[PDB]
Amino acid sequence: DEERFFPSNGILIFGKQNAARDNADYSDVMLTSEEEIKTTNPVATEEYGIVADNLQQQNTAPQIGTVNSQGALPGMVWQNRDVYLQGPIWAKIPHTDGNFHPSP
Amino acid sequence: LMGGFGLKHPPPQILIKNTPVPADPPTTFNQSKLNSFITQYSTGQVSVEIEWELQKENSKRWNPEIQYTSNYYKSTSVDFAVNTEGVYSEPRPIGTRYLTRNL
Amino acid sequence: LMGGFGLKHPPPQILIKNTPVPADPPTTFNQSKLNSFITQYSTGQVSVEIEWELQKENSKRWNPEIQYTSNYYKSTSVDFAVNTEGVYSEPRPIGTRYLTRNL
Repeated sequence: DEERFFPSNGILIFGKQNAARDNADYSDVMLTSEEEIKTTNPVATEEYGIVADNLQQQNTAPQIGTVNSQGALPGMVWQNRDVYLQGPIWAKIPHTDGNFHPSP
Repeated sequence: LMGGFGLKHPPPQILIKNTPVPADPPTTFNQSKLNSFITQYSTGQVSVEIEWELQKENSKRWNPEIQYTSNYYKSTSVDFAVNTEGVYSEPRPIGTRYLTRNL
Repeated sequence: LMGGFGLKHPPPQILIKNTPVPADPPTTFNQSKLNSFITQYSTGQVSVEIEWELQKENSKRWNPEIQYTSNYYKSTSVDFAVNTEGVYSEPRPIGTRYLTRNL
């Protein structure tokens, strides 16, 4: 129910025909939506979850921390960003010793 | 993490030991284990041959690349050589990454 | 003496020339040689392939040798590259003698 929200720099954006190169007006661009993956992926503008923060004892109340940056975790399963009729097709994987989930 | 190749089955551990040589035992039986041994040590040579596979460079880079090189000007002694005392010494650590490749 | 290989029979001289194209001559005969020509020049590509035989190094030297190398730190521009004007330039003369051999 929040189609009006989007990550400041977390989606692809195409311009409508003749949209100015700079400071193009919102009505002159087209924002993409990766809403389809709400099902397995974190929402881009919220925390991943909550972890403990201290060692609760009888004299100490339990505290928690918010996770805004979560790396690979045993058991995770995700989806990749969708592709668009006017979006890129492939990309060269950088020649490096290692990489994680090589999807552009 | 200290660098290198991770092997599930690496070169086996090679264990060596000097076989104990009892010094003359008592003249009448005794259950206790012998603790009196002849003193000795061993010495010999050991060889290790390793075959390494290289992966040649194939760059289309036009300009020169950075190469590891020996210092040009005079010095007290030679780098990676012996002393006047006969002591080999490794002046600096030498890396591996000199040639370049794109991403 | 300027350096190089002395050949009794070196790569032949390759001569090229634009064939003269007379401009319209006089309407009545004249013994004099034509001196009125159409103006023109030619252009094209040229290729040269050379096969060189190498003589690999076989040194038992233990320490590093002097190698030709590119400068390590930052610079206005890249050596043996083009300008901001598009002008290739050769920063220094590069020799041949880097590896060492005994006498």
